[PDB]
Amino acid sequence: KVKLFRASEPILSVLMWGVNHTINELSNVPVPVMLMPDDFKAYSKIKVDNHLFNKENLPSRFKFKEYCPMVFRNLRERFGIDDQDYQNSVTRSAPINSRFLTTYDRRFVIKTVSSEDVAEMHNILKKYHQFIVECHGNTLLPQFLGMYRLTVDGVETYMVVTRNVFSHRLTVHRKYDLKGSTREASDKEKAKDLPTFKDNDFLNEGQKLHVGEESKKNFLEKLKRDVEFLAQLKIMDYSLLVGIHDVDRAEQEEMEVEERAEDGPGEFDPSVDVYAMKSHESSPKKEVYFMAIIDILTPEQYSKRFNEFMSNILT
Amino acid sequence: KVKLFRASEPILSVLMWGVNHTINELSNVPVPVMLMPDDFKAYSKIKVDNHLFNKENLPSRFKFKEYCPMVFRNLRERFGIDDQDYQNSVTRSAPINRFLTTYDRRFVIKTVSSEDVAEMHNILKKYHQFIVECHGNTLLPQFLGMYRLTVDGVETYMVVTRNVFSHRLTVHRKYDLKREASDKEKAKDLPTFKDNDFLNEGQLHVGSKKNFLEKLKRDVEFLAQLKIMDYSLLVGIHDVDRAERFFGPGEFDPSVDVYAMKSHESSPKEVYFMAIIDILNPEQYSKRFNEFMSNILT
Ligand SMILES: Nc1ncnc2c1ncn2[C@@H]1O[C@H](COP(=O)(O)O)[C@@H](O)[C@H]1O
Ligand SMILES: Nc1ncnc2c1ncn2[C@@H]1O[C@H](COP(=O)(O)O)[C@@H](O)[C@H]1O
Ligand SMILES: Nc1ncnc2c1ncn2[C@@H]1O[C@H](COP(=O)(O)O)[C@@H](O)[C@H]1O
Ligand SMILES: Nc1ncnc2c1ncn2[C@@H]1O[C@H](COP(=O)(O)O)[C@@H](O)[C@H]1O
Repeated sequence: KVKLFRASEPILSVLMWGVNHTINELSNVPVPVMLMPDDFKAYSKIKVDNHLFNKENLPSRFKFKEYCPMVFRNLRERFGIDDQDYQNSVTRSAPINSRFLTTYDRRFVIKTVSSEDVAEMHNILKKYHQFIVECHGNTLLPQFLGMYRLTVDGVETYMVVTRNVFSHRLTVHRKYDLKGSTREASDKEKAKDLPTFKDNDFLNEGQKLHVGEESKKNFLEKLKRDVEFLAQLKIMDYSLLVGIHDVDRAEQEEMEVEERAEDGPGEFDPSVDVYAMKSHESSPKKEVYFMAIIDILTPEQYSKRFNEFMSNILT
Repeated sequence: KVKLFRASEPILSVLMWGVNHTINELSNVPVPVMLMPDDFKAYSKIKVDNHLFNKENLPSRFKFKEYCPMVFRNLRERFGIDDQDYQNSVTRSAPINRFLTTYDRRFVIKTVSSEDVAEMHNILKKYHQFIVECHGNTLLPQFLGMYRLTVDGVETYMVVTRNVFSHRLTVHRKYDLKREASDKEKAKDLPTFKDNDFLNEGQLHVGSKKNFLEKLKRDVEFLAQLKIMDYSLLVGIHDVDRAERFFGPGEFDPSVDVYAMKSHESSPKEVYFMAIIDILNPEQYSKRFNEFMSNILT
């Protein structure tokens, strides 16, 4: 039961403490019939000073601000995310891989963003929300689950929590960040195991994703609505994040995994792995793809242009 | 299980919120092998500043400070009180009627002065050590928590203790024993009498007297050593017959009504309640006080 908030950095402990704290408090707040205008400019703030108390993991002094908590709570709900699950993903064990964090179970991504990013979120929040209502949470856009400001040692850090584009389980074997705007991977980037490849990289290696006509139609219809939505808001330079999971390769990796220790396959819950699609039955390699738009905080031409590219990615 | 923190006054909402918050926080803190000197100088402070959020019952801005939370949690344990139950008593419904009790009447919430808080810190280490040594068996006020609430820039200090009276059995007559009751006072639904009124009335029959006295004395010698005085014995009397699926006549849970004592078999049917209160020449005071109390037990 006991939550220790142990983490590699004090800022991670405070993140865990603050999500824990704000979600518990929200559980004592009725769920409204509708959101009101003020909810979009609301915040909670708490300042803690623990003297000679409760300091094994947390600093004695820190501050945690949550922006528009009623709105993000409604967003979680619309994205089919339970508040206790959310809280648990963040608090049961420390977020990992640091900033760009993942929750320990890899369900949620925690991004460190600028103050300008936080301002943009407020600017677009009402229209983002409404767009979410009318598409019933069916969208390739980033799914914003929470937005926070942490203060540790008098230093402010801003974070936005989103849903992971990738499968919280299935391994990603190759990834691209695509724009479609007149961009390749460095020798240094490629230096790392999972290099992030780009447009000219995707096109160069004759890459194509066969997903099947119904999946292709649904994907392109989301993409269309999404990119036109971002166009109207005047947003530029976002990308499509593409992950590729090789089913056979992962199966072998698992076998090797087990052998080293002792010394389904290509299946996912469309409910949890929300951007995942299977490769076309008549596809060379058995694969699973993860595709979603990212970085829509940091027009018309970019949308159409970025739309055409992504469209010619599928078959 | 939505805990709104609805109360008659904002200060009580904050109290409910604060007890809820600090108890919940403490459930994430390991119970230590012992208390250390630092724990008697410790505190938790939280300052809340909500804008356009969650201000249906709570003010948007307030502060809550808990003194020596490790010590008072150890006290709660040594007093046989589970933290969740304590938390539930304060928090499930608003405290009722500054002299409050929780809605279930188990705990009394006392508003005290800054100097009271100073004095509690002054005696806390010895009070604790004494509670250890007497194995929690004492007639002294049981100090369960101590808080400072800041609301509208105004600081309010509070101590939570166990109610001396039963949380159920109605009290039919009470005495403050160390002097009589004033005219206006004698004219109350339940006025408080004093030594003279007790002597004049000719009023307590019990097995237990020996053990109550063995308790009384130990405690009072402790209070003398602290050079404390002016404390009193708060006595309550439940007349069973007057009060007469359910709980029956004179029925009580001794683990909950810790000071309750039933009347002797050969007695004119009563449940009494007795404990020392208000402890925040003292040699003389103690022995006098201790002498007067022995004469009430037959
Ligand atoms: N209600 C709001 N509407 C628009 N921008 C905001 C709002 N609250 C904060 N910001 C911006 O978000 C950034 C961080 O704000 P602060 O929370 O005061 O650290 C700054 O660029 C602020 O101007
Ligand atoms: N929602 C997300 N899910 C998974 N990975 C992400 C997500 N957002 C960003 N990334 C990854 O983080 C890297 C850095 O993102 P950024 O720092 O925004 O460029 C990207 O190249 C992706 O690999
Ligand atoms: N069933 C298999 N399918 C594909 N590659 C395999 C298979 N079994 C072994 N390998 C590969 O052959 C090499 C030797 O693996 P091992 O038999 O585990 O020592 C490694 O590169 C493995 O990935
Ligand atoms: N622990 C207690 N349990 C029940 N009533 C109490 C307790 N302490 C004080 N009182 C009553 O609270 C009222 C005022 O307290 P005070 O003026 O502080 O002595 C008096 O009626 C006391 O009899």
